[PDB]
Amino acid sequence: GEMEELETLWLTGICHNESSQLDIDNMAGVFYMLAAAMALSLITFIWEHLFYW
Amino acid sequence: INNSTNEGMNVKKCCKGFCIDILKKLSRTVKFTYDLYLVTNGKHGKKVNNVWNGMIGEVVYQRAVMAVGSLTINEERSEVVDFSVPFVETGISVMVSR
Amino acid sequence: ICTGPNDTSPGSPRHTVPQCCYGFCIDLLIKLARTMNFTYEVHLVADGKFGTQERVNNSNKKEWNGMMGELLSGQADMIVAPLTINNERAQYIEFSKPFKYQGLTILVKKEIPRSTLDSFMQPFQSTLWLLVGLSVHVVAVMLYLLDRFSPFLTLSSAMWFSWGVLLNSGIGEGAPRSFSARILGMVWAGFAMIIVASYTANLAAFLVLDRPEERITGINDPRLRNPSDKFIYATVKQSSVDIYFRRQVELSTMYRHMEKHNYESAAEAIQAVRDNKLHAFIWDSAVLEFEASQKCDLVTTGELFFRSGFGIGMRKDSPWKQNVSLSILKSHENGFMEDLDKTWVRYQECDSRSNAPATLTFENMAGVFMLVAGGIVAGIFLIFIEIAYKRH
Amino acid sequence: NKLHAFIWDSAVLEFEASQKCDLVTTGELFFRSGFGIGMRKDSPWKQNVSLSILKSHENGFMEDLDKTWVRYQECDSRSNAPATLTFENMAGVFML
Amino acid sequence: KPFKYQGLTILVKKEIPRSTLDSFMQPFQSTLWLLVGLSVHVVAVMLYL
Amino acid sequence: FTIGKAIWLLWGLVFNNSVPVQNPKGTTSKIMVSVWAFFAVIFLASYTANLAAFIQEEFVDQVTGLSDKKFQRPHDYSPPFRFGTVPN
Amino acid sequence: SNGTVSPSAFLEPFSASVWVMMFVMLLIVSAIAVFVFEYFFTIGKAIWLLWGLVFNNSVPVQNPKGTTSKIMVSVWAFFAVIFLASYTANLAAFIQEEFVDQVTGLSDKKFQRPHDYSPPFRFGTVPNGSTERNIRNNYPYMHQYMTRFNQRGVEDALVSLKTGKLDAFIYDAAVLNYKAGRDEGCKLVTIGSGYIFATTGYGIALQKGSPWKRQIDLALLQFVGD
Ligand SMILES: CC(C)CCC[C@@H](C)[C@H]1CC[C@H]2[C@@H]3CC=C4C[C@@H](OC(=O)CCC(=O)O)CC[C@]4(C)[C@H]3CC[C@]12C
Ligand SMILES: CC(C)CCC[C@@H](C)[C@H]1CC[C@H]2[C@@H]3CC=C4C[C@@H](OC(=O)CCC(=O)O)CC[C@]4(C)[C@H]3CC[C@]12C
Ligand SMILES: CC(C)CCC[C@@H](C)[C@H]1CC[C@H]2[C@@H]3CC=C4C[C@@H](OC(=O)CCC(=O)O)CC[C@]4(C)[C@H]3CC[C@]12C
Ligand SMILES: Cc1nc2nc(C3CC3)nn2c(O)c1NS(=O)(=O)c1ccc(C2CCCCC2)cc1
Ligand SMILES: Cc1nc2nc(C3CC3)nn2c(O)c1NS(=O)(=O)c1ccc(C2CCCCC2)cc1
Ligand SMILES: CCCCCCCCCCCC
Ligand SMILES: CCCCCCCCCCCC
Repeated sequence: GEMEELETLWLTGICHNESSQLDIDNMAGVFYMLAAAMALSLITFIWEHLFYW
Repeated sequence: INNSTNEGMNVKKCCKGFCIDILKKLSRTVKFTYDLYLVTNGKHGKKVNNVWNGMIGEVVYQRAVMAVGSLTINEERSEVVDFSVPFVETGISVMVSR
Repeated sequence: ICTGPNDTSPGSPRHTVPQCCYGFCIDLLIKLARTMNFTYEVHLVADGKFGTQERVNNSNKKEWNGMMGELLSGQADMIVAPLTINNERAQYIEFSKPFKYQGLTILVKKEIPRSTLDSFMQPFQSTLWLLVGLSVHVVAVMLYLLDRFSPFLTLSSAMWFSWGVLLNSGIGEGAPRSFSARILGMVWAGFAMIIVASYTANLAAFLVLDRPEERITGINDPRLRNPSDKFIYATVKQSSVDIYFRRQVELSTMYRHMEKHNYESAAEAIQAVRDNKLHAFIWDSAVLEFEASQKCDLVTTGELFFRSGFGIGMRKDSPWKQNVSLSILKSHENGFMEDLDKTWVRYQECDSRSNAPATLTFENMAGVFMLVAGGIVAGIFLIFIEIAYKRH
Repeated sequence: NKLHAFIWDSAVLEFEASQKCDLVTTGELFFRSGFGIGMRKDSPWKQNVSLSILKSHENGFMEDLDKTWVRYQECDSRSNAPATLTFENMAGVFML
Repeated sequence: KPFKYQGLTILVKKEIPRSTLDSFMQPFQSTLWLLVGLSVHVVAVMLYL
Repeated sequence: FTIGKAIWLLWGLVFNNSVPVQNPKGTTSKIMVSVWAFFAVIFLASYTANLAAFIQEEFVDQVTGLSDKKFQRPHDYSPPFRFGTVPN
Repeated sequence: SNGTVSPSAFLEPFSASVWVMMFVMLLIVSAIAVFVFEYFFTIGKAIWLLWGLVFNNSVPVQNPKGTTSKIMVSVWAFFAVIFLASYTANLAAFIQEEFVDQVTGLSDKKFQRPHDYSPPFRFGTVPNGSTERNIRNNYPYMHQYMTRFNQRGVEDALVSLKTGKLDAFIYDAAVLNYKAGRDEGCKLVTIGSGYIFATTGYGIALQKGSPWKRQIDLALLQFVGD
């Protein structure tokens, strides 16, 4: 186990042991769902117009 | 001393580190004496024009019994010199910016 | 009545002026002079150094400075002061049993958190705020477009429905009646819920911007392992901690860094830490903890290392060694050291040390109050604007 | 569940953890070593076997063996992300 | 020379979490549930009063 | 009180944003609405509890390995891939 | 101990001044503004609506008719969303179990005069030790009460603590710290979060005037320093 002790003594670093603002890309899925809503609303509006006619 | 001259001086610096700690423990366990000296012949070890330079080059040409350092066990190097059992695992790997 | 140097600044005329001394060590010295019948006269050190083996320029001779130089040369007979016990000091002088057990620790800036007015709008970037603000109106007007143009909800009604769905307020008494408008409006309600939940999830963290720059782990921190120009930490020059760092086998790499930033006295280093000239100060646990308790802007780091004790050092061949050690032990057994700690060390002014989450105060959240005030001042003009519109 | 913990080589235990959904390793590999093709002290194949092992390491042969024998996965379910609610975790509310 | 570099490690049971039907009612104890249920009615009836 | 209005009300209770709804008049319908609103509280709590962790930044490696097409044939990219090692 | 939670734990997310400004200073001004905007629906109904928006539980409210009053209600509801988010964010941590030590220290009235309690305090130490000598020298009455509950050893005292036959065990700080560390379930803890009274040390006894004493002291200090 002396090898292990030497490795911890000489080779250990910063990132080995190891809240941000949300961008458009971070929450792009929700806006995709809203766009799908717009598309579906237009589609069903056209469908209702066709049914009425 | 300078690039103008072709000769230099043996400055006695102090070597310590992971490989040096290994070497010191080896010296205590095997009961031998050591004379470390840095190599300026080659970068790390390579066969150019069928001539080995660097750490391997110094070992093969009987200029030093041992080569303690960050020396990777290879196929051609093991064909030319005799290696010990690996004490740390290495290999070729890719580092990129996150 | 202690006779000490007047001006501690280097290159100044140091004349021994009689000032007056009092505190933990003076109380202990008075107790010793009471129990053991002897008379004393206190005088400060010639310089501000505790004592360290130094090589004098001429003949390269080992010499003791500060207290050790004062005591070993016969100028002083006893050292009643926070003198740490270690080999270099114990080889020449002899210490009594410790009258205070302590260790080395690090004092750093408290780093109270900085709160801005826009702290409430931090979780969403400005582009996201603009996008959602545009989306609200787009949904409202297109809801109106699909409701008015239905085969079979005024603009104010649609706008109010969208706004009250976004932020839960109930300002919308009218719901869409056309099927496409109902579908769009309700998925928009889901979208608004998602936005609100995402903004709420990390709102508290952005309200109080706490950072891990403060609360260094200690010497075990790899920041302490590898010194940098930006991060400067030091200690008192020619003291016990300096000797400990010099002699330690592995901390030489940062001892080299500390050698060029060492301070003359502990008070100077504490002041330098207080106004952010020094990032970290390594010193005894007792003094640093007392300063942290007294000063609200300074805090310790933890994991006490090099555990030792303060000893009343005397010369190697002294008659008071056994009696002083026995008196220190006896004072330890009964409630005398506890009384001294209570009256000199264990009084607190500001602590603010707890693992519980921080409590919101005026500074941490005032942007929301100013936002409400801005709503007041905006409505004060919007009422006149609406009156003028109704005039037309 | 007759044995709470089993201490063994990283390769075998990790392969079993990948294959078996109900078994998981613990981490912080210790006693780092390697599997060797042991022979007698006085053997003629020592240098040739060692050189062949090294040559297979350099090119993509040990990688191929790992891919075809060790580096295939069936169930992992290993992630630092919070668990996703499923039928079993949240069903009392459905019955409610 | 080693043909496979590895180390010692520990294999244990995965221990998939156990979920019960009353899991949603777990955060409040039964006495707290009864207390809040009684409080709702007490407030309602004497609001009426 | 058609089926569409019932669906609209129940959905609005799922994530209560004070959307305009028409509550049912019957007492038993009100009890069912209440138990569904308790279910909706459960759903909102469970969904929002871990939303912060799920909506978090994920770092994806540029290249899978040395056998990636970027290393083997870097020419088929608008930005040429910049990789190399020290000599000797 | 089983512990307790202070009744003010749910009021911890905001300081008293913040609560006051939120609910009696800012809310009243907002109600005045809402009513004024609407009149340009009594003040009580405006206060009721605003308070209902503070914690939206779908309480029955009468929304104002004016557009500017609606805008003020909207920005106020945004403030209420902020308030609810900030209050609920750390409510779990503030409403958490707090463990309070039974006794402040050796100078506590429980140790000095245990008789003035309906349950007598059960404390004692092992005999033939330094702790017994110290307690006998300092507190005679406490020692005379405590020798009745005298234990047999460390393990006997620990099992008496676990079962409940003993409430406090006065012993060496290092041994008690080790026992607390080794203990499973963290049921036994030292009072004061590591509070030490006599604060002595462990030493290697030697014959008076022994020649080995100086070298042993120097070596022990070397071990400490290194
Ligand atoms: C009915 C038809 C006309 C579609 C209408 C969709 C719209 C509602 C818009 C509004 C905002 C649009 C989004 C705004 C921008 C984003 C970023 C965008 O990600 C990127 O391209 C890089 C980041 C950036 O845009 O700055 C992806 C689309 C998306 C979700 C958009 C998707 C379409 C959105 C939702
Ligand atoms: C709308 C009107 C009725 C005012 C709003 C009520 C609150 C402001 C009052 C009512 C009751 C008050 C509490 C009642 C009593 C408690 C305990 C009281 O003493 C303790 O902390 C006991 C600690 C312990 O025994 O361990 C401290 C206040 C406090 C939290 C009070 C805090 C303020 C309270 C909640
Ligand atoms: C008529 C309208 C304006 C409603 C009036 C509301 C007040 C009667 C309530 C609401 C909130 C109450 C406050 C909410 C909480 C605070 C903190 C609270 O300080 C604490 O830390 C908790 C108590 C404790 O720690 O002992 C003291 C009460 C107080 C001022 C309350 C005082 C009474 C308040 C202002
Ligand atoms: C960089 C910075 N430093 C600050 N120091 C202070 C303090 C304590 C005195 N505030 N503060 C800031 O607020 C900023 N950021 S800002 O200049 O881009 C900015 C200005 C104004 C607002 C409005 C937002 C809606 C409500 C009203 C104020 C928002 C953002
Ligand atoms: C100990 C235990 N083990 C269990 N294993 C299972 C599983 C997977 C099959 N469920 N389960 C339990 O539910 C319990 N706990 S219980 O017997 O006290 C209990 C019973 C019934 C209810 C009602 C609550 C309202 C909704 C309907 C069910 C609530 C509590
Ligand atoms: C007649 C009313 C139908 C309402 C349908 C709402 C559908 C909402 C889908 C939301 C998905 C996130
Ligand atoms: C937590 C304290 C709540 C106090 C609520 C007061 C509500 C007053 C309403 C007055 C209506 C006229």
